[PDB]
Amino acid sequence: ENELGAQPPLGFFDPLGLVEDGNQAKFDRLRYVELKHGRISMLAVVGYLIEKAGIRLPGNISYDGTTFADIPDGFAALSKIPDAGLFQLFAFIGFLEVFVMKDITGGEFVGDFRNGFIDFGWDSFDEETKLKKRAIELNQGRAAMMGILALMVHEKLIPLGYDADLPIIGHL
Amino acid sequence: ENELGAQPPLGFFDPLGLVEDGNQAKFDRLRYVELKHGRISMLAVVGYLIEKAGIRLPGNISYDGTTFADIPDGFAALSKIPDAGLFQLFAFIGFLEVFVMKDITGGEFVGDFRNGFIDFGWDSFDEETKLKKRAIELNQGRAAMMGILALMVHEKLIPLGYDADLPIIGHL
Amino acid sequence: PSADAWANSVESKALPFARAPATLDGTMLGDFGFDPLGFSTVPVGPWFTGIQGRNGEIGNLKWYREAELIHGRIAQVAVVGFIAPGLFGTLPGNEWTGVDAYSNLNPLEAFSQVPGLAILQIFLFMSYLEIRRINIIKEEGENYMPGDLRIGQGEGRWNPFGLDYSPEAYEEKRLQELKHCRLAMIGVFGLWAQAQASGVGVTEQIGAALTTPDYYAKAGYFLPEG
Amino acid sequence: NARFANGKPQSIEAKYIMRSPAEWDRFMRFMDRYAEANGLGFSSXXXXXXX
Amino acid sequence: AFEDELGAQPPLGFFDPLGLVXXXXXXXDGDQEKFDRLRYVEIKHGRISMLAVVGYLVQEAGVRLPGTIDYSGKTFAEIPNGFAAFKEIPAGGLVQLLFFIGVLESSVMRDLTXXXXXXXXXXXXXXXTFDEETQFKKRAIELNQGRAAQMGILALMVHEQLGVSLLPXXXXXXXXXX
Amino acid sequence: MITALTALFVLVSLALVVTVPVALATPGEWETSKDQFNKIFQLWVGLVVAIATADGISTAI
Amino acid sequence: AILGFGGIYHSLLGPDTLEESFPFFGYDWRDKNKMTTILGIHLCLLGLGSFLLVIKAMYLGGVYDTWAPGGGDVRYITTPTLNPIVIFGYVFRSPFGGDG
Ligand code: KC2
Ligand code: KC2
Repeated sequence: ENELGAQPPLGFFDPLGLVEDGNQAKFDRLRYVELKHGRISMLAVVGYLIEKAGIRLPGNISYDGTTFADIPDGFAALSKIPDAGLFQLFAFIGFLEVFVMKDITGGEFVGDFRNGFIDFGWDSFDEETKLKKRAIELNQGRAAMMGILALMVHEKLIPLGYDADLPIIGHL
Repeated sequence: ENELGAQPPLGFFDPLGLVEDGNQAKFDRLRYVELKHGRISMLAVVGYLIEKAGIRLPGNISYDGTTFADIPDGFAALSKIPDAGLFQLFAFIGFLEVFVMKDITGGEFVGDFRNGFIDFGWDSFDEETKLKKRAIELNQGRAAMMGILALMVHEKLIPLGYDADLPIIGHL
Repeated sequence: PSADAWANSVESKALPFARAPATLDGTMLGDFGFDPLGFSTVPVGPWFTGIQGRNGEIGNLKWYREAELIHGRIAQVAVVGFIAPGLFGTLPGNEWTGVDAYSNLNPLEAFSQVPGLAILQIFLFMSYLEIRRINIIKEEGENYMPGDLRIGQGEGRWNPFGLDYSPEAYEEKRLQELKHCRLAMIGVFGLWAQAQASGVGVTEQIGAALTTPDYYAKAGYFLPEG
Repeated sequence: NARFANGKPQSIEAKYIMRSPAEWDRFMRFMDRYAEANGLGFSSXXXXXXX
Repeated sequence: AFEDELGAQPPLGFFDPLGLVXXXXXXXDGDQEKFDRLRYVEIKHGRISMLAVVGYLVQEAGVRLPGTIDYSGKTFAEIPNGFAAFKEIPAGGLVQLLFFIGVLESSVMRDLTXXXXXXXXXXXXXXXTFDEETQFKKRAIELNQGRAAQMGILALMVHEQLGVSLLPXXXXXXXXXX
Repeated sequence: MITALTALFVLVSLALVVTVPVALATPGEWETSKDQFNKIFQLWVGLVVAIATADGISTAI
Repeated sequence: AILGFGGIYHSLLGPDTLEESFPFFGYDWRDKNKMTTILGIHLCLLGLGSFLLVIKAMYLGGVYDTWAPGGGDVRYITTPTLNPIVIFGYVFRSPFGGDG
């Protein structure tokens, strides 16, 4: 429901007035939007940090003769995957998204029944598995959502981030 | 809370009588003074052993051509960090100390609300959660606080603790 | 919907096209109604005084005012710290090893050159005037005045001088302090950006744009008196 | 000089201590009537008839 | 009128030999057989076809933005005038086209709505709107303009993959004598 | 096609230069005939737009 | 014709005095505040008009130069001179011979 999310040092923080309805129904949907951009941007920054560390796989990615080292770091990488690879992301992720295993039905308290193993679950600590850990993942997303808007704009004006760090880090 | 840190062999041990007076406050003060000294000393000897065993990171720490391998073990290390590194320690560790993550008020019965997941167990084990684990962490600090007085005053004579284990181990 | 305070909207004297979200309210001296996005509707309590105190109030600012006061006061000392090493002497360095680490006029690079024992002793003093502020936040409690290192004229705060200033002139000074606090923060951002955009200090920029640069300046006066 | 392209044309510091002191010393006489007296807008067609 | 009974106009008028608006004949009760969907889904294919046909004329006429489309070495002239023009583009370019299409699609211009958006055809944000009598005509004009482009762009799809580009289809034999 | 569109554009603007200030300086015939001049003003700019496309297309043909 | 129409508008069909129903556009000629506000509006538009040339020379298509190197040509003014002693040394120069 409500009573989750932001927290010290903000608490309920809707300062421009986008949700001040007094209606849970609009606030419900924008929460699960934030969970989803939470979950995606988190695996994209750690995807970015592991791609930028030079952590690659060995071998060719196809019979194009593109190694995993050939695919450049940064924004170009997803763009110059071969097209038939990008269909197979779509075929698998799209099944994984809209109906199987993750079902995002309608934005519904996506609970997905993947609750850790022992850890961090009901009939144990009250404070933790919800009202804290459910709050951190969202705020983890809040860090990583801002991490990509950075990262894209860091890549937009300069080359890639490892080529942003050997030369200048100061502003334009 | 009061009965803590006074398990055998020494029991309650105020030899000189500085908690001979009364109040919760100067026992509150000196406890979390003792705990934070505990927490800092414990990572500093584990920080010592992982430095002195030759576990480093390849690559320069700055533009200088100062690698992590070029930074020697011991007390030349923290001093020969470049200054802008130390001012970024004081920024982050600073924000982490006072402000982000780790609240420091007067020693507030420092709870910090995190710890693990199924682990903190009140409602499960009233003598495991506190009074044993909360007692050992104090004492592991009490070892490690006596480890860094050790760590300095050993290294004050020429071989350090990788160097002190190739030559002489005997006293002056 | 706790930030619904954009429902009633007091005039933003700052922005005559926009509005102010009614928590500004004209109580505090610095208020002229500037809140183009928010942070006024929500306050935050002092988290460093309590995990209990991490949560905040609904109308009491007190802390955005301090962060406006502390950043503004440091910035006022900072703008002199950029400008005054260029106008005056630059402290001959012969006490410890290392000669003329001070002599650099660029304040970003003179930061790195000057020995780590020197800025540490600045950091220790700039520490010591602030654990003092921790105690003054604890002792004053919820009676807290957002400035107040116990320096002022009343109470026996410290009061060295002939600080005889009347409560009307006292309201002027807090306003004059605050207006320079808001002005110096943009100044330090100016000085920090000009020291990056050119590797020189201020007196090597403003004292360079008043020169008739050598390739434009005329040769001289070679006319004879006969 | 003579097309040295000077600012308010001038080739010595000695005439800078002629421009400023002769403006100022016939300025301080003007101040001696109009010092310590401000404000008092009038909103008329060129009255400004205060003394 | 909002969207109902629009676009039925002579010499034909109303069209159901099939049964798909008769609501009981064919493909019925399977899935998403709401007529107001199909009412809309005609219009958007019409709108995309109208920009497809008109935009294709401006492409084939040689009207080109001057410069380079990327900094990996494609100028605007190097994109062919024809069907493989969406091929010869950087793929990261085609990411960006589809993305801003999707931004319109998730938020800005309708793509949840079963009717049309707010735009109200004139120029700009002023949006000179039609009032009563003329509007019943011109909303159904947009439908008939939509359908003619839907037949027109696919006609074209059949043309040059089986033939040659519109510049050689207008520089060689085309159907009649002329 | 450009020459015919600007020929109509001059002949509309003759009626505009004449009949508008005769209807502006009339105290009665503005509020009544404003929807007759709105139709022609909107038509007039909508002819400027349709003649700017014509030069725009038929230069870079 | 846009500017011609609105000039014929406010000279024939308009409020004869603006300060009845438009206080933002009305004035007294003696309101020293309001007459400076109309200055300060118009100074900004002359200011934005002057950068509009600076956008034209630096960025949008450049500006013709006869001192252009190797022949007179349209070129981009990449590095103008913003030293005020150079710039205001034109204004405080003499108006006579060769100063100019
Ligand atoms: C969503 C993650 C994902 C899943 C679940 C998945 C499943 C399977 C299965 C099912 C069990 C088979 C049998 C299979 C086989 C091939 N995959 Mg693989 N695959 C995944 C992802 C990608 C990407 C991202 C690429 C890729 C490719 C190839 C090529 C060689 C093609 C060639 O050389 O022509 C072959 C043969 C690359 C490519 O398509 O190159 C054009 C390329 O980018 N795949 N793949
Ligand atoms: C407390 C752990 C810690 C955190 C959380 C943290 C976060 C960030 C963040 C963004 C949030 C950025 C953007 C950032 C950037 C840089 N850090 Mg880093 N940083 C960490 C600490 C240290 C230390 C000890 C050093 C250091 C350095 C650099 C240099 C290179 C400067 C150069 O070589 O020019 C750059 C650019 C070294 C250094 O300052 O060299 C003079 C150096 O010793 N950092 N750092």
